[PDB]
Amino acid sequence: EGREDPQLLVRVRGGQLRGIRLKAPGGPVSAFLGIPFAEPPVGSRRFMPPEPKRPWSGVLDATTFQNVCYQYVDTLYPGFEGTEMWNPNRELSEDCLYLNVWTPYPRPASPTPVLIWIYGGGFYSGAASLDVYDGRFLAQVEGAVLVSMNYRVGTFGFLALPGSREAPGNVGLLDQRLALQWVQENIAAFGGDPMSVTLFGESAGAASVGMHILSLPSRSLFHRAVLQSGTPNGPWATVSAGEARRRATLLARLVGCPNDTELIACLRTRPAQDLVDHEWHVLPQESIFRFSFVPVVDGDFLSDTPEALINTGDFQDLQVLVGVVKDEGSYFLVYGVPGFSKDNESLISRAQFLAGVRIGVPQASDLAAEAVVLHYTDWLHPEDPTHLRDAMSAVVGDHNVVCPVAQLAGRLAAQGARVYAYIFEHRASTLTWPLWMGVPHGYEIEFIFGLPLDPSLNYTTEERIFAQRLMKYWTNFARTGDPNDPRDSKSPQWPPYTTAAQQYVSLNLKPLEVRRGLRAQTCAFWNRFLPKLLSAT
Amino acid sequence: EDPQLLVRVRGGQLRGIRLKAPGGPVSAFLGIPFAEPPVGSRRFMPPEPKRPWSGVLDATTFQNVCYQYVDTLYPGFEGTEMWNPNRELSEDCLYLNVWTPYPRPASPTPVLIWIYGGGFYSGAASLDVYDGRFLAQVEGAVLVSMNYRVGTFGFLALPGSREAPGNVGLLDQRLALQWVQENIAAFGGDPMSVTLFGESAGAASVGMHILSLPSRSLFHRAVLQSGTPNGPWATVSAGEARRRATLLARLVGCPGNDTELIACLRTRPAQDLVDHEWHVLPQESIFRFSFVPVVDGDFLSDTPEALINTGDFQDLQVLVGVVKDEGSYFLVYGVPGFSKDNESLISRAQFLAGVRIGVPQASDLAAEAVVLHYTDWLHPEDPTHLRDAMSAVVGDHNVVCPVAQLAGRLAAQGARVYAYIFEHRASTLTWPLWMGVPHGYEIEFIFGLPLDPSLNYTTEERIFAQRLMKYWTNFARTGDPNDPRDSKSPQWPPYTTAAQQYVSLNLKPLEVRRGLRAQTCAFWNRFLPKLLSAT
Ligand SMILES: COCCOCCOCCOCCOCCOCCOCCO
Ligand SMILES: CCN(/C=C/CNC(=O)c1ccc(C)c([N+](=O)O)c1)CC
Ligand SMILES: CCN(/C=C/CNC(=O)c1ccc(C)c([N+](=O)O)c1)CC
Ligand SMILES: *[C@@H]1O[C@H](CO)[C@@H](O)[C@H](O)[C@H]1NC(C)=O
Ligand SMILES: *[C@@H]1O[C@H](CO)[C@@H](O)[C@H](O)[C@H]1NC(C)=O
Ligand SMILES: *[C@@H]1O[C@H](CO)[C@@H](O)[C@H](O)[C@H]1NC(C)=O
Ligand SMILES: *[C@@H]1O[C@H](CO)[C@@H](O)[C@H](O)[C@H]1NC(C)=O
Repeated sequence: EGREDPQLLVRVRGGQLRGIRLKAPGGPVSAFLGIPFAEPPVGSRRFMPPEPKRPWSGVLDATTFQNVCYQYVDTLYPGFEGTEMWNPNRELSEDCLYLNVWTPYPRPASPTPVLIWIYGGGFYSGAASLDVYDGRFLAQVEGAVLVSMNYRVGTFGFLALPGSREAPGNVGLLDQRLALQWVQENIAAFGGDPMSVTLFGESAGAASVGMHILSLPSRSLFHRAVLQSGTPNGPWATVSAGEARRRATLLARLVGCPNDTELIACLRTRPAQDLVDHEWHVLPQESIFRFSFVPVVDGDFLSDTPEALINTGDFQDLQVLVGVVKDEGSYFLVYGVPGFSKDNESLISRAQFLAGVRIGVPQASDLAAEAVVLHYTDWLHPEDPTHLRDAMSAVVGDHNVVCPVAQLAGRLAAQGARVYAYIFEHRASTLTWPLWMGVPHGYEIEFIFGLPLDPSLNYTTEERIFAQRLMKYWTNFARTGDPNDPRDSKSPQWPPYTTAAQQYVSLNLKPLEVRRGLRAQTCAFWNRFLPKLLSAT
Repeated sequence: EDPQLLVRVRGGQLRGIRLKAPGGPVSAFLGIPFAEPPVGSRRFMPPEPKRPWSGVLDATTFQNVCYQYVDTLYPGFEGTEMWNPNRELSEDCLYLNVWTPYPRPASPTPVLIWIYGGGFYSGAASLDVYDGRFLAQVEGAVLVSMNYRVGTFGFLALPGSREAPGNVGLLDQRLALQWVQENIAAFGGDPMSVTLFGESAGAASVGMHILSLPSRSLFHRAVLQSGTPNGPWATVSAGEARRRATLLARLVGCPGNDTELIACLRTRPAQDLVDHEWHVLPQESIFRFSFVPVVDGDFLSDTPEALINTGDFQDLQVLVGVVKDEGSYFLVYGVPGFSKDNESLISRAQFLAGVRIGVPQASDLAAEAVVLHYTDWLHPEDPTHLRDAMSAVVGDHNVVCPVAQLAGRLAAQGARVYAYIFEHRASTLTWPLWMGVPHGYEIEFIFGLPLDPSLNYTTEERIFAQRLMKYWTNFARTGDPNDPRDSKSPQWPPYTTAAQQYVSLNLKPLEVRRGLRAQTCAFWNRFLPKLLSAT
């Protein structure tokens, strides 16, 4: 060294790092990108829990994002911004267990609360290096230390032969836990406070945050949690051990690997792409919002089902922020329900609605399906194509996100937790999906991370002010367990969600509005009635 | 002797009586026999036409009430006593009443025929709230009402037997309808314009005449207030009617083929049968009645649901409707926690228990479905919400949703259908405020009782009653309740399956609404029948 920026050089447990000085709209931030936190889970380590990264020699260059975990790449609308913004933006590789750190420049004086991001992507996709997860704005404007990790997805992260030693399952969650242990040991070297760590994540990343809440070994690694449009409970975030075994065994057959040791050994000789090319083909029914390889209820990482664990756990110590976007379901309709396209209005027939309910609720018996169709039909206009389109969206969003979130918020609150709930209702002026899709799944993230502050990106001025308000809420929650500004009592206040009052806030361009009941009538259908109907039929 | 009060019908001569209505006199012919008294060997048998008589028969007073249970829940309280028999009880009760204008109509006049309710176990055409003088005087109508047998006497059935074939109380109604055909022209009535109207069990009876071909040639239009032939209480299967009759016979000590069983029942004094009438229901329930019309394959060739689903109604005009709180009345008669004397704020546990009583045929899963649909999950334990939800369950299950189903099926199969909800609560009502507008408390307005200054109704209620009398009689005259001379825009539109328009009847002008509890009635009419079948 000697000629380098002395404020970009840092030592962690594994050796010396060189970061890079990035420009944010209000000034510089420090980024340390591509820090390895595990041994590369390659070859004999495929499907195995991660091992801590062995120390390296010299100064590791941490100025660029590392490889994205090998994954399926979405090809539905090739070249369309609305899909490509989620696709891998670095080389696909099984050598992908790296994390990223953004801090103020120069690094902070006092120990600073840490935010750890866990990306979504249905547990089959995602990367911490995507533009919408850019930590520079929270670091610069709010002074936060922000960490994001890559974790294995798809078969590499979640293929399980439950009870085997060579594929115990949930190793993608163990990747996340190892990054959390890395933060505990090393974040102080960046000025981060290991005693104030807040997890946040969206969709499967939110479900992941919920699983760390529910898994004893993770609970000593963080203090507060944010779950955006996802829950560990609900119909897609976990599978039984029997179902995971069935899916792993079918996938093996499809790639030519007909005793668990021999089966897994043959799988480890298969090229990564061959596994990806058959991943989607093991689902038990025609479905949407269902993913082949997800966390497994193993009796280990998850000692029981999430529903059992949230129904009986002690959460006196927990502060959580949870919420949903306005149109959770619309995104999923164009990836499978006949009649839906991003390129037309998707006005569907009653027949297409019934067929779509079977795909969106693939576990429903005929009676359960008919119950869904009866609840969601508008009986003054039972065949109006616009209502049917919007009802199909609401079926998929309610069943997979809103009512699982309502259930989690209600159970956590009844069990001692401080819960804050929101609905996010603003549609980005820059959104490229059609207007009928409303505010789709995932389109609050760019506002939480403060992308509207980047002048290049063509957001409106009000969207810039809105983004800053949101970053305030999130970082205030990280700092204190309370999204409200300890000062500004003039601005309306965000009350806790309670079982008795069920209050939550609207997040849009106008000041906070408090509302009661998270789709309370409809979610009683999903959360109380439907399980008893399915058990009887 | 007043010649306006002397009439010759086919059976002989009648003397009526001149009555005072607020606007002038009316002619009343009360207590006209239309059948041989159904006594002794004729108990449980179809009625027979009245034999001719000599001289002038005195038709100046109401005749006996058909033998029936007398309600004793709140003795001496007007709200219950107003429905109790106001003449002596007798099985010799097959008489009818005719109100005409004074002087007798110069041209043939549309006829309204009232069929009273009372759950098929009670009722009488002599009740003060069925007083026909106001409709006759103000609207110039000819009004007819008949007594028909109720309880075991009208509906005890050993299906297939010769001595108790079932439905004889409905045959009583039909005989009176044919009497109107043969005789009403002598009073100035027009036998070619006959409108039936009735409430609760009487509306269900009107519906059953719609669905039985021999009655169709006896009337032209129909009004069904707060009751339907379809739905859970108005009929029983042949198998269940046989079970109840056999059980009642067991209870009164009658040991055996149908002939001997019915013979021993015929020896029992009337009160012996009434004493056990209420003891044969298969479950603890409300809004269920032991002896009601039976699907015999004769009067009712199939179930009302099958018949309204397949019938052709292209030349039928129907007016149907409900009151705002169909269910509240029934809660104080069985549901623990409910009383006319306190606000009946109930717990959640009492709500669950009430749903089993109010939907006595529901499985556990179906009862859970009802509870979860009617709970307000924003206030799941609020006593006021739970009370009002209990009322709504009973009213929707038994009246509102069956009415919506009938209106939609009739409209879809060519019928002209007009629909209403009645939302004015009488200023004179004696039931508590939490019961709202209870089952049966639109009748006094249709019949025009507010026009009597002595009953202390408000001036707005007099105006409102006149408006309703005009809807009903305009519908009787034309099949359309809209005034053919009122040219303002508060028009009552026909109910259709597409737009589902109905109107609210209250002190303010007609307002048009769409959808008669469409979402909730879809649960009752579409989902729950599939659920009870499956599990
Ligand atoms: C406007 O009132 C609607 C009150 O809905 C309560 C919803 O609770 C869920 C309880 O589950 C009941 C089971 O349902 C089966 C479906 O039947 C049709 C529902 O019919 C319309 C619902 O909108
Ligand atoms: C927000 C909606 N997303 C698209 C949803 C539809 N595609 C899938 O569900 C899917 C796709 C591919 C695989 C391998 C898979 N699997 O194995 O689970 C599941 C955005 C990219
Ligand atoms: C509008 C409600 N009415 C009262 C409802 C409760 N009583 C009954 O239902 C009842 C009462 C008696 C008998 C024989 C019977 N049966 O066997 O059919 C049913 C008016 C007072
Ligand atoms: C929209 O487009 C898709 C495919 O292009 C098609 O299947 C669907 O029927 C279309 N919908 C409408 C309403 O045109
Ligand atoms: C923003 O708008 C300008 C047009 O003035 C355009 O040239 C530029 O490419 C846009 N940038 C983005 C990110 O949309
Ligand atoms: C109303 O009174 C009845 C009898 O007096 C009683 O059984 C019932 O519990 C009371 N209801 C309430 C809500 O107190
Ligand atoms: C009407 O009110 C008066 C009291 O001013 C009373 O004397 C009379 O009996 C009341 N009539 C009825 C029918 O209640």
